Amino acid sequence: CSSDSRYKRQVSGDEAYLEAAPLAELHAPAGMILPVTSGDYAIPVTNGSGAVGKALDIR
Amino acid sequence: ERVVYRPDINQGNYLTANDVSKIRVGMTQQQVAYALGTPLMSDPFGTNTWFYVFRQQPGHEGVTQQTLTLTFNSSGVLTNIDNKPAL
Amino acid sequence: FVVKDIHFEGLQRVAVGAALLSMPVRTGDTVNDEDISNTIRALFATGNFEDVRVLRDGDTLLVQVKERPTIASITFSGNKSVKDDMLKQNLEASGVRVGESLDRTTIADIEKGLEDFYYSVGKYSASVKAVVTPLPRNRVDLKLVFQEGVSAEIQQINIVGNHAFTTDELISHFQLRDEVPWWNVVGDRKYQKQKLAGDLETLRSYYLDRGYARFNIDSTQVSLTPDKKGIYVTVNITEGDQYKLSGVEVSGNLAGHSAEIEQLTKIEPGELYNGTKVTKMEDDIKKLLGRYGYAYPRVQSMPEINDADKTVKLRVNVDAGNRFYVRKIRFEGNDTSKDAVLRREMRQMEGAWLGSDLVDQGKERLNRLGFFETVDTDTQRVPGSPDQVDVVYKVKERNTGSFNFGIGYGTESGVSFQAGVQQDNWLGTGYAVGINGTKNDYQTYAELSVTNPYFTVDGVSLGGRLFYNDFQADDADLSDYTNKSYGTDVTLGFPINEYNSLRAGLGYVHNSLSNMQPQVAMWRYLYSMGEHPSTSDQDNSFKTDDFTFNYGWTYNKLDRGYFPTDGSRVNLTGKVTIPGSDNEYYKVTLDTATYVPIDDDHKWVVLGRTRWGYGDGLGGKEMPFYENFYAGGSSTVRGFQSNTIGPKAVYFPHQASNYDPDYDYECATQDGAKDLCKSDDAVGGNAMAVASLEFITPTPFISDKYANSVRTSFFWDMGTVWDTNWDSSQYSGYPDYSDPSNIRMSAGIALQWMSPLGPLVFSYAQPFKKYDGDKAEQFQFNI
Amino acid sequence: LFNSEEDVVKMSPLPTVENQFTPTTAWSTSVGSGIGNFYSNLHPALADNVVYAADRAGLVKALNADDGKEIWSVSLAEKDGWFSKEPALLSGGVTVSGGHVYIGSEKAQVYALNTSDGTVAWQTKVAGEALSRPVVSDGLVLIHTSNGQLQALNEADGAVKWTVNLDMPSLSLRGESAPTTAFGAAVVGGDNGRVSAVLMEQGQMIWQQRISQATGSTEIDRLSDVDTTPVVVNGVVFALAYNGNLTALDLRSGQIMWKRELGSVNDFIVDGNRIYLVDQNDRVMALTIDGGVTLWTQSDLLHRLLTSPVLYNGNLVVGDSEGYLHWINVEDGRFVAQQKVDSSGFQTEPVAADGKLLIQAKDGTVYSITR
Amino acid sequence: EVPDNPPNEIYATAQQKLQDGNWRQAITQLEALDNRYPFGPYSQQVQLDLIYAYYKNADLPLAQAAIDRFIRLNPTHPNIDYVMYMRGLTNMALDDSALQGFFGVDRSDRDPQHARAAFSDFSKLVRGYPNSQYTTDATKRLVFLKDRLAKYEYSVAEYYTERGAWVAVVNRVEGMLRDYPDTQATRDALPLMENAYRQMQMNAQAEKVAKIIAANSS
Repeated sequence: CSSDSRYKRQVSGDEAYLEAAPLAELHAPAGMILPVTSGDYAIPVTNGSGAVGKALDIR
Repeated sequence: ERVVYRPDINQGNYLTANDVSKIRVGMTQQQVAYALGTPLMSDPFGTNTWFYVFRQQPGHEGVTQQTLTLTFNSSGVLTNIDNKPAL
Repeated sequence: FVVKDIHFEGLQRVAVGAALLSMPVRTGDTVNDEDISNTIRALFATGNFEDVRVLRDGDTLLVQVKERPTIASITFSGNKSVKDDMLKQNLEASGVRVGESLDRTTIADIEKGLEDFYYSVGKYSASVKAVVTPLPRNRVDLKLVFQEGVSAEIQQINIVGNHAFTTDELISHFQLRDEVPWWNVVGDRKYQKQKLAGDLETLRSYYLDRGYARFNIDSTQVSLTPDKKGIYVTVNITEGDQYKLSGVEVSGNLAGHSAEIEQLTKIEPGELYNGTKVTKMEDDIKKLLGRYGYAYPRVQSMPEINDADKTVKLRVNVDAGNRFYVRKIRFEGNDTSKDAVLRREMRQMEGAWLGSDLVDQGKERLNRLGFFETVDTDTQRVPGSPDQVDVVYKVKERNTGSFNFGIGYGTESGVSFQAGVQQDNWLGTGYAVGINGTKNDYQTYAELSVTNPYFTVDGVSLGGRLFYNDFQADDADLSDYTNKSYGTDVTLGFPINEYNSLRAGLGYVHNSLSNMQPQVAMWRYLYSMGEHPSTSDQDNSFKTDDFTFNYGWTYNKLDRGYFPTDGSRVNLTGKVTIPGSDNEYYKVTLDTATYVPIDDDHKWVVLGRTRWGYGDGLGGKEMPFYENFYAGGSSTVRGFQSNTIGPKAVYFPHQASNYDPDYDYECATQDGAKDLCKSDDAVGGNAMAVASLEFITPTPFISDKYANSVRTSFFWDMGTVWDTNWDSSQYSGYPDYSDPSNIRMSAGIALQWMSPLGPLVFSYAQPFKKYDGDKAEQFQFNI
Repeated sequence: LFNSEEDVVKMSPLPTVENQFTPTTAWSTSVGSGIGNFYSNLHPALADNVVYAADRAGLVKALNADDGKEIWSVSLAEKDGWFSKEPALLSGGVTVSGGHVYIGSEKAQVYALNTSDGTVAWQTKVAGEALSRPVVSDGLVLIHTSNGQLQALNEADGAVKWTVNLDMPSLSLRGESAPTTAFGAAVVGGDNGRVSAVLMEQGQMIWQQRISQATGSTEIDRLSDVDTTPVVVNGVVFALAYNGNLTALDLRSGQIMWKRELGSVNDFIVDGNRIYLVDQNDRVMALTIDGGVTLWTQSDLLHRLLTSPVLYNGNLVVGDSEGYLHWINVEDGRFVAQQKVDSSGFQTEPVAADGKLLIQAKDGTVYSITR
Repeated sequence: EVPDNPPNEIYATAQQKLQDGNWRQAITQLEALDNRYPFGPYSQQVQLDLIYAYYKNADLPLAQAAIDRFIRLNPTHPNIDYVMYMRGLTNMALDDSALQGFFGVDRSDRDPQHARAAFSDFSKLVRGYPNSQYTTDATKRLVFLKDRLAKYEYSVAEYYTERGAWVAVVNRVEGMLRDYPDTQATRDALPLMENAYRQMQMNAQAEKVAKIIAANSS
């Protein structure tokens, strides 16, 4: 049929974004704090959790 | 630095001596912004200090720089026109 | 009545409820037969229903419908040259497509709009017959029978009211073409009124640049010549007698640079008026104030035409922006190679006033990159302040990876193969990886060429080379003169100007020679080496550890790094020995690449690729024979085989070859061919003069979607390579090659197809001049 | 070999070459290479035993109308412009009115060549080339030019008496609106497919009625070159619209007696009560003058390059730019003859004058024809 | 593709090739189903299986075409939480992909475009749909994607430190700051802002950053 690295092929999927890269907020002193959240940077940690990542099925 | 030519490095954004004399301690930011618009650098978390800092280095003959700040107060009324030379 | 139930027959694209809402009576509404006939027509107002027979069972409605919708196919027949989709676009304009609502009414309406599309083509002599062919369960095939007669073509243009310049004079300036004799072709003559509109503006310039500023084209009357091909134009103009640029009075917000702006408006008061220069001279202010920070310098001129002396008076009104527009910049299409790699290819810095051309200079470095497909940007003014412009450099990148081939034979010969593989912008780093080598039963070879182009940011291309030629000639090895060669070179770059860049490194080689051949020039360099190795034998071994300083410099004002169409690049490269070397010589060569647009649209472009060189000793010990110059085969001159342009070595009266085998490897060995024979492959000279001249040529059979990556290019390739020390006093009874006229020649075309492994080029070329004999393969397969 | 090169689709050929009453030439001659395949409204005028004919690059030859022996010759080849000795390039036809030969030229010029020698007894530049033949009448050289300008030039010395914009869209809807005179009115059609009457004396519109279509949004062909020039039987305007659509109107008010908004006609004459015509399909029919009742037809010419229908030698005669001539039945449409005297053909009109049938050919020029 | 067949016969043949993984021939069914029968009762679920087939065939814009189709076919549906995830997830897959990862080269400083197009729709999922099995995973992606664009923009911020336009350093750093409140790439842009001030001899403004550094030494 096919061949790739002595397998057939390799398809797309991720758990790396599920690994959710570490974020360390500012402890910045008063009068030395920027408006440090702008844009669509708005992540409500919401949970209908279900399967997640590659285990998350998609229909 | 035993080289003579360098590909010339600049950094503009500077209120010239006209732009210094155009404005005065007491002006609003707007009073400067009608002529001189925004700065490309202000205070991020303090007062309204409008920074306009020139830099340039031509030819291993040193670097030049003209560091201009415009400290408007919390109300934006100008309180300091500090233009600093190189170094 | 009042309907208790509607019977919903035959809908098949619309729903029952979607029918029911298109029915003015819904199930339960009071019902008139007026409303029933309204239910007839408003379901015809679906556009989907062939017939609508609304009736009722007393009051219980029933709607008998066979239906128009989803078209299963639209068959294009007669759509030879005009694209299906072009013809489909008028159909796609007509609200009907495959899977849409048919209407058997709008058949000629689509067709007329297609002849109205034919009207726009450059013809009307073409027709279309759409044929409805009903298909299963509602469906319909739309067979479009195209009755395409003919186009139109430019036949004549009468310009009345013109008395200054001749009409056909102007037609020669006009892209409306009409001259191809049967023995004189300059192209073709075919028609568009859009050329006409531009050639009206070619005319509109054509009086204006003189001084005619009350020049005005009154009207233009093109023929309905009764042939459906004939174009006879009756242009009405007013010649509009000339005016003089009698003065400039530039004004407005001149932004304190008006003296410089006055240098852009240094005119002659009373010169014969050129509005196009005036059009240009407005923009001269705009780039200037652009370079002065003001990205938006509104400059409006007004040549106040004074007819009382036949002059104009150029009012200009200027209004600049503010300086510090360059706030920051953005980049897009940086999705494989590093953003900061593309950010360092710019020249306008953020946190600054604008120098307008540094963007374009920065975009030219990206245009001179060659990992790109196009280089563009977005120079939006971010709203909010007159120091607020970000520049969003959206660009497009190109594919990489390449191959070069070489083989004698597989699975029946020995382990013999030539390799080579290329990976540049190596994993999105900008690094170039090009590595080759070969292992055969003649020799073994290893080589590397990998650069860190920005190991240091100041142009510092950390490019190192190593090679290991275990060159053996494994057929009679000791008699076939084994010489293993290996050595190093690391080379570096720096932008000495911002379009000029230097190259420099140290070259080392470790040649290890053994039983040199009885060639005359072979011992002759060894004679200049101070050696006196024996002509009549193959007996002598030799090592050299030559330490040279190689160098270079790159000029770069040519368009693309991968597919240019305009400009030139100068790349001088050479080497000179240092003390510590086993020989004191030099070796310099010259590399040329210029692109001159034959077509101003650059469809044809002169491709001037010539090669030059000279290397000699530094006194005493000569330049080695392996540093000679050549051509032939895949080279400047192709249609040949390799090493056909140069000196051709004579052998010596010689027996002991170490036994070159039994009438094999004749070098005037003892096995036949003795006593001073001469080879015909070019062993090459210490001077190079070769030149290849090529032409970008568009094909009409590959679409320029994917013909634009293909450069078909014809050539008449020729050149001369001679050795200044190949003396006629030493080479008289065998041919001499110290003349700087040794013109071999072969002419033909190359075949550049751009594959996913990059451009792969073959060639066919025909030699008709061979200076002192050339091995010629007319079919040439380079990449 | 050539079996697989390219493709087009086009017209139908000529059927029925007939020789029932076998035709001939009255004489044969030439005036150079004349009106040509280049579309131009030049054509000779036969008068006074003088073949007033010109080739459209040069010589205006008076030939004798017996043998085509030259009576005089001058050349209207332009000695002036951006260049000396440029060709003639004439747009309007030969108008011999009094002692001048008036010809509208593609140099946007109208001349008056003195009929005794051809000396241009006056010359006048006009507003564009003469798209129609200049109707030289009442001292008014009345032209429908390529811009549609009703111009009146003094036919005595050259003096524009008015220049009034005629009816044609922006691009030249090439086709005649030749200002033919009726009842002291300038009776003009229009290349938009309208029809009008204007004042003959000053160029003041008596009326103008739209008849039918034109190019643009009811788009008609590039072959559409239709004489909107009327043949007004005294009070009844018999004209075509620019798409060939025939009609009958009032002369002084433009009130429609009848209208063929079905007309597709190249060339049209009113022959008694029988409008004889050359269709755009080149089918020769006979419509009425109190309607469009087909009195007879002939499809024995189909998609030809026909000239105007004329009656000569006892037959309706039509020729073509295919070079055929044909002697149509005056009744139902049968060729009683066919005369192949050219094959380059005729853009000029069959002049049944001097008892001849005068045609300058396109390139193999002037013949005269009889039977 | 698939000829005129019963829609359920096409759908059952799809449901083989969806369970087969044969998206090549499932989309051959599922499209030619909705090419002839987009009025199917499962023509919502066809698009739900199409995006399922497309993205698993890695047909991300054709997924996005079917997504926008399912946006336009079913703007009211339970699986728009799937779609608003899939709007992010296709843009998550649209952003960056290469063979270099087996050898150790990364792209989080290459494509910001579909990164933010993922961040828009993933956050539109976790705002608009807290109910889904997608709203927790995408939240983790969004936590990852904030630092991903930070690693992009810090790589930009590292560049202008090398350029010598020290306004252009600190403008990226407040761009690092005001967009990313918490990323380490911002926390390491926090030295670059003060040092660029020390280049412009704005040491006084640089020491205000040093207290932030002293605060975010924690």
